[PDB]
Amino acid sequence: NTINIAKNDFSDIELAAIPFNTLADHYGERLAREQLALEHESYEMGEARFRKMFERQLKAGEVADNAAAKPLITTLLPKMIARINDWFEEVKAKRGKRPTAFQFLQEIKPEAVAYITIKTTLACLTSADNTTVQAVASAIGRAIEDEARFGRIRDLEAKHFKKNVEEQLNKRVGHVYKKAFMQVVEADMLSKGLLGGEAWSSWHKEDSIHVGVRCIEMLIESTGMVSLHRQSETIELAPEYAEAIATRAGALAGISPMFQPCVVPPKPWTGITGGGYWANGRRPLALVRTHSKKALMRYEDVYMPEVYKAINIAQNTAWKINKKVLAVANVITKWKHCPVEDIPAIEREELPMKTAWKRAAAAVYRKDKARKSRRISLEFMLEQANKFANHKAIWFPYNMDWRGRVYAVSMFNPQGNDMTKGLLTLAKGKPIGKEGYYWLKIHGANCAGVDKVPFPERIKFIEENHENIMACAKSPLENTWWAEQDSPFCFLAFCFEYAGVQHHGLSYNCSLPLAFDGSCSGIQHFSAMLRDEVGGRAVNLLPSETVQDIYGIVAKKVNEILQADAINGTDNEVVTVTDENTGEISEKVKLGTKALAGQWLAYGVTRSVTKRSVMTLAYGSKEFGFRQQVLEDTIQPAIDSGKGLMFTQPNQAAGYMAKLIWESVSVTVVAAVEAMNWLKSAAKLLAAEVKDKKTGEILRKRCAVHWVTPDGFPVWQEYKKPIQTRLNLMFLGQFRLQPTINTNKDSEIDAHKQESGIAPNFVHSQDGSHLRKTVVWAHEKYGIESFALIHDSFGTIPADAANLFKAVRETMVDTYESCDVLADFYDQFADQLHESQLDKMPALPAKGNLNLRDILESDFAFA
DNA sequence: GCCGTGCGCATTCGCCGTGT
DNA sequence: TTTACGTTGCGCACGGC
RNA sequence: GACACGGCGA
Repeated sequence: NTINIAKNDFSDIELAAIPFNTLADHYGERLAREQLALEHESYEMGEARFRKMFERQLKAGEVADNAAAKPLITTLLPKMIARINDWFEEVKAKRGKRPTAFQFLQEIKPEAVAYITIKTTLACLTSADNTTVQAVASAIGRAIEDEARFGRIRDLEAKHFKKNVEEQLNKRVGHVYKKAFMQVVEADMLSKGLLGGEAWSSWHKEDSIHVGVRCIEMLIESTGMVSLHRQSETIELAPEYAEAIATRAGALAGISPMFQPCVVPPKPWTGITGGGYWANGRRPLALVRTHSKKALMRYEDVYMPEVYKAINIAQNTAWKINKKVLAVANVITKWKHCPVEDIPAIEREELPMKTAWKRAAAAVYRKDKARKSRRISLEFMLEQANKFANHKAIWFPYNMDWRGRVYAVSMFNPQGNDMTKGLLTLAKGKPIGKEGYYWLKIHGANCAGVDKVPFPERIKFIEENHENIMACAKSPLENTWWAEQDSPFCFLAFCFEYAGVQHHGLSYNCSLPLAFDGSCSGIQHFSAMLRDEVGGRAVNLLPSETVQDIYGIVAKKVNEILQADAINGTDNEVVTVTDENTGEISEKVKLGTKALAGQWLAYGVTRSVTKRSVMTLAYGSKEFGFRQQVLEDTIQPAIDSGKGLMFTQPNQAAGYMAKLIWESVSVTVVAAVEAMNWLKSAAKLLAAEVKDKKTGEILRKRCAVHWVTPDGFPVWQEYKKPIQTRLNLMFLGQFRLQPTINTNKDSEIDAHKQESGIAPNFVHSQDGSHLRKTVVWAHEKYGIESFALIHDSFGTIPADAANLFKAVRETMVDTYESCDVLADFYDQFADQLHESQLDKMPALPAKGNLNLRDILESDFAFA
């Protein structure tokens, strides 16, 4: 059959008159009404895309995949698996010849059969009308075969799968491709003969229908999901069931709004929910984006006045569309040949259709999927600024993720990519003045990518290009030099402001938002908390006449070691017995440091080889991780570019390099590395399930991790292991299932997830608190009211940048000067469960010699 | 008690969309 | 209804002469 | 507390 969805009544969201007078008088009916029209639209747009997506999935037999099918699919699956099992019993206890189907349904697991039956037939019915029990049965029988055949090369003697065939499967997409690919793997698993040598004996269409038939029957027997329409004959979906998916899908499409900016200041936050938008719609905003309610309730009665003042001041910043920039963006994006790098192609590419051509395809392919993806987004951010082009000002509601970071709620907001940032500017401008001008030029220098050199040099760079800049402002569609800069629209956006000053002088009212970005917040904060004077200089926390480059500092240290090895290290080998590689059974050319240190130097190791690795350090990236980055980022790309033969055995080459980067960075920034290991031990111990080694009883259960940021924001890290069992099918994807063991309730913490998350999560929560403090500081001590916020990037209008430049450094300083985050963290969990004698807990790492006051005179820290 | 096998894991969080 | 190159060790867990 | 594939922000 077909699922009939119906639209929702969003008119309800059109707030009452008493709450409406809250807006009117405040902002006036025109807007007050417009806003509510806007919020109502958000919900309609959301419903629009759900219905669309749905209809798409339906016309592809993927109904079972939709979140509307799930609630029902999960009620049936058990009833089916049970019937299948019961059946297998009757058929056994009954003397004589067993049904022709029994034998085949024995290959795959019962639960697999049940899902493939629910799913496959669930499609056939909603797709076409060939809902004939003979056609459906063949569909089921065919799917059951392929799962059985290509399933063994996974469940049966086949780990080679989770190695040489698992990841390569996730690449191919579509029931069709994955099959044409397994037929392939299958054929070559013979040259080696994994499953021994039992070549899958085809099934023969006859039986492949006795099976499909049995299943249908079992399905009908266990649950009236489908009904056999009396008549060759056909089947159709049970009404109560069809009307069910329609109901879930209806509700689902009303809690999926496509949030937009506000036309009036957003609604102040006074609680954990309800702030931001004014209507009291279906999806009320939550101050915090917690996973699974309950956590959001923890914030219910927490006293954190400063956190509130911040989220409010922040979303109270008025913005407007940048028309001049919108003017060029609208058109230059319709060009066949755009001067701006990687700004989609209105039209799709093509490939040269005549080892060789293999890539001539894989290339254009990848390249297009990615482009079609950027296009969808660009067009939306575009066909949306045009909608707010004329408004006097717009606003964006804010809330935070669970660590405290502040995210704007609307889909189109100031924290997007370059084209989005360029289209937006601040509404409340002010006469630029002598300094706003100074900073404006620096903002412009940074937009051109010239940011790795001192301030006078950045000013010179801009002064030097006066005429280029003047030209781009006069005729952006003609000159286009701005389009070749690192952030073209933001740069262009600065060109129009820079020209304004020329034409009008310093009394000129400017509102362009000048960004002050920190360099590696993670490392800046660890170094700052541990007083690391060496890692702190590397990230500009200390005054210098030169701008420090942590990546350059690391690459440099790599060559220091690259020399010491090229002529003073290991030599080749041919593999021995249980040496360093645990215990392999053969022998190759295990290259030695001197061999490796040779190829790298014979390559030219610069900052770009280390860039990637230092960036992800704060996300827990270690030596193994680097092996992946260097290989993918540096080698492969160079090997494929044909211009790199230093490497013969690249995997060995990367292990070494990855080892070197780890070493040096491990001495460059110790506070970071050190504070990270500490954080991980603490997490490791609280998540541990302590059982007495004697009685085997649990003395202390696994624990979650909690802490409060310096501005009073509490954070609870409690990753949890999957509730239900995850079963993955070869082609028909995965599906959950209730726990086989009743004595498996609770919830269960995920100790591994607690360890790999704590360090980055802790640091992020610190960055956030820093941002929040900075905002409140700036607003109270200096009176600034407009803020562009991107986690570790703070911005204002030129006339206000000197005071933000100040504020951002005074808060970093005041905060770390007023409290020890690590020792504070300890004092939180030490007592409150952790007991027994788990005291293998390392001592807080030692503080260094960094004098935080210096950060005040530091010019390149920004944050 | 203390290792040969054996195996689980590699980078965090927030978001949006899906050629035939 | 045809593109998907690339595969290495270190740790925390059982049982066991 | 969600497949995979692609894109973006820190």
